[PDB]
Amino acid sequence: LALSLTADQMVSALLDAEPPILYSEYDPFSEASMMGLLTNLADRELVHMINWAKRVPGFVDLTLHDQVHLLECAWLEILMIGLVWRSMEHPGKLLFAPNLLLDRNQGKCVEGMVEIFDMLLATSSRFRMMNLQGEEFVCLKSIILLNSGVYTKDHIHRVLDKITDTLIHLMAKAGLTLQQQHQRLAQLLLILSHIRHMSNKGMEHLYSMKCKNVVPLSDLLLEMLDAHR
Amino acid sequence: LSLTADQMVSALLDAEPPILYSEYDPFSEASMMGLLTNLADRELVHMINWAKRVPGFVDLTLHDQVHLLECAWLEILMIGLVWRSMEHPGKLLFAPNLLLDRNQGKCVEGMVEIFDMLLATSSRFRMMNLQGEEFVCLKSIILLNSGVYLKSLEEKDHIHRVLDKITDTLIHLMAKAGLTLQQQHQRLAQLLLILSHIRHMSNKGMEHLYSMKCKNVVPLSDLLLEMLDAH
Amino acid sequence: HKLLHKLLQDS
Amino acid sequence: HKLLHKLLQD
Ligand SMILES: C[C@]12CC[C@@H]3c4ccc(O)cc4CC[C@H]3[C@@H]1CC[C@@H]2O
Ligand SMILES: C[C@]12CC[C@@H]3c4ccc(O)cc4CC[C@H]3[C@@H]1CC[C@@H]2O
Repeated sequence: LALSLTADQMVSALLDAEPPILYSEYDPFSEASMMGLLTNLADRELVHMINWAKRVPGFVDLTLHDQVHLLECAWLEILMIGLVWRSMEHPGKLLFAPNLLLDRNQGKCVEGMVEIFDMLLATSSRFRMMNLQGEEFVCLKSIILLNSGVYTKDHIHRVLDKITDTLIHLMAKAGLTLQQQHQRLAQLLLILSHIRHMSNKGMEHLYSMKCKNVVPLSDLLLEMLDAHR
Repeated sequence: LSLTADQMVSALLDAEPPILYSEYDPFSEASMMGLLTNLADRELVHMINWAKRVPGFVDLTLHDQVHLLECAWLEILMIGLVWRSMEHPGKLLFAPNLLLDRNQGKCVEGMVEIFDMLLATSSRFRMMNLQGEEFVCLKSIILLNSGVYLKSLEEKDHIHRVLDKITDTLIHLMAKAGLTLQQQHQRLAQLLLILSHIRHMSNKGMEHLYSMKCKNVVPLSDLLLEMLDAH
Repeated sequence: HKLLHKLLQDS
Repeated sequence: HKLLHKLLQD
């Protein structure tokens, strides 16, 4: 399906595959209670992410083991790019959930966390200045799903070409010049390098939390974490 | 900035660091890491030189320049390696006298997975048929991009401006090669998405290297140590 | 196979 | 500063 869709039809399919914004179990902070809240939430979103991924055109065509490999590789990038998108209207703050809007000061409650907070806030700031659109956001999110572990295949790259066609088409439709289109595409795609960075840091931190026995992790969360070894 | 697309490629081509050598002399973990880190230390000195010649870079403050380099150093080393390795499938050309396949990665704990990744990236280059012109653009994009995320604003702008110029340059190269507009924007993306994987490989090597320092497997230069320490 | 594998195929 | 700062400056 993915390869023969018009760019408008690809946008729509991605838009109606979107998982909902969930809520936190919220309600003082401690390092244990904050990691608890964030991992409870992460685990619940992961179940929706599994269902969202199964509604991404092109993802549905892959083998089960390729699907798994890619979800494992990209799961935290994906949580992170959602978090950032959510946090656009809330500068200086991170909207993990509508009832869990955290600032920099609150990130300090957990050891090693504030550095990742700052990166996420910078990413969210970058999207705000670029005036990122939702249609661009869902394109980006699906690029991550298909791209991040694609080197860890021809079909995957063709679907990626399709999503590139789709981003451009949106930019063109919004009145941008050819030069502005390819520049903005580059800008968007270069941010994924930073999102990959933020993921590998987040992955190390979570692993440090498990090792220090800060928080108990569900099996799902422990499997995703374990795929990064 | 006031250079043509062709002058941009010229400038970057003329600033390329040399391909360095290792020693000519059944690897231990110590011997290979000694050789690999000695080479990286020697490549870094040249890399600092090369960065000053990436258009728009020296117009940044020293603090920023330092930051970007600390951020990117391993990524730059890696893409360079991957580019040297392109015509040598199954192998990594660290130096013309140090061609290592994946098995030899097993000589150091945790290394062969990094080898596999690097080998996967060189394949991708070979499938795409990456051109030298394209490569030096990507290397320069890595330098400016990796560490960028009130006057601070004015500096960021400048970097994004230079980045925009390299994107135009990449597109110009594809346009000249005769690629349709669709193929141009597809290739640009394929090129840029690889940068994500290089970030990943870099983060892994950084951690691998820090472990090696911790083990005292190998002596590291003050420079290589401070770049490691920067992360 | 992991818990993930089922979750993904049945979901 | 750092070693890198001087190498870049010089
Ligand atoms: C993985 C962490 C817990 C879960 C966090 C989360 C939880 C939910 C979510 O939507 C996004 C993120 C991004 C940051 C993640 C954190 C970074 C470090 C921490 O261990
Ligand atoms: C940094 C490491 C040693 C130096 C290696 C190197 C050394 C020189 C070079 O041009 C590229 C690379 C890439 C991989 C690097 C290695 C990855 C892990 C190892 O710690």
